[PDB]
Amino acid sequence: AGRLREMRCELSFLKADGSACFSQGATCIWASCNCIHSTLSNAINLTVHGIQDDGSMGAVAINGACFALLDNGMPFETVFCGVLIVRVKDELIIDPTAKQEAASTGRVLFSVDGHPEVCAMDAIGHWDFIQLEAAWSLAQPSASAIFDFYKTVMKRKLSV
Amino acid sequence: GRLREMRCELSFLGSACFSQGATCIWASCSGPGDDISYRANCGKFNVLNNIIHSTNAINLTTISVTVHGIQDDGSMGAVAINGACFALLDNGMPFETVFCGVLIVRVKDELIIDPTAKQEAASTRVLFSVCKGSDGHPEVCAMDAIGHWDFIQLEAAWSLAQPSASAIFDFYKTVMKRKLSVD
Repeated sequence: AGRLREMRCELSFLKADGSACFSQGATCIWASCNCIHSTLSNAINLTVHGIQDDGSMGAVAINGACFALLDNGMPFETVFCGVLIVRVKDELIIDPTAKQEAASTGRVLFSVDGHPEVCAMDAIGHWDFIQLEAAWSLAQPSASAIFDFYKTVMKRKLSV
Repeated sequence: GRLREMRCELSFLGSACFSQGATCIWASCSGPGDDISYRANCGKFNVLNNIIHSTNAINLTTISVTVHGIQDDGSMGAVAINGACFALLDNGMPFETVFCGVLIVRVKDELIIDPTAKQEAASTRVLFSVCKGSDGHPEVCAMDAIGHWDFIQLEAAWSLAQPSASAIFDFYKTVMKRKLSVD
């Protein structure tokens, strides 16, 4: 099976409360609070930019939304990943790149009780259900990995 | 539960305005072309994603698709796309890349397909969107599952979304045959 895109993220240095820069996976974008059902998860309660794209449509444009507010008085109970997995040809590659257009179908990005499992998702392509299940597993595990980074990025900012 | 009455005219002015029994929309479009977001209103991220259900073959582009529905008896997604298929049917993009789609939702145990204002509310929500294609089949083109299902509550969702879908397709034929005679 494929794997996670390499992850990294610088934090704010601006003068809003929600702030950061999700510079990860060759697709470094910054957010704060073109180069929502996904964005909302758990209230209470209840604004992002992409500097460059060569990979994850949502994974980056979604994770970047969490950091900012996680580092913003808002608790960590409401965390979300949320990985995207593009099913290509046979088997499954994890995360995208320029190897994304050949996604065929492809394009299942679960916007993933904040311990393991799913909260939401989306599928796009002329494909059966036998496949989506292969994404019920392996996907959220990689998802677990990023929640750990989460903690770790937010393991340096609280104590610097 | 299941599908419902269907009110679809083309005399609105190309113009169409679908209406699944309790729900209803009033759409529009363009051929050549050269807040609460979209799809739609009642009485910073993405692009109101559902527009992807709209997008062998393209055009078939500077194409408009002003759609609205004051009679939003829940099921806004399904109707907002069902009628979005007739709007340009006046322009007459032949049976090929038309579409539905049905938004069956999960309620406690077992299933109810085409909900209500009250039913669709206390739901705890898939939105099967799909286009026939090569042969009779629908060939699922999209879904927007939310909550907790996976296979068990989806393997039996592709099912209903099938018969009640091949059925609705026919109504499109029933509407084409309508004015393919009167004019």
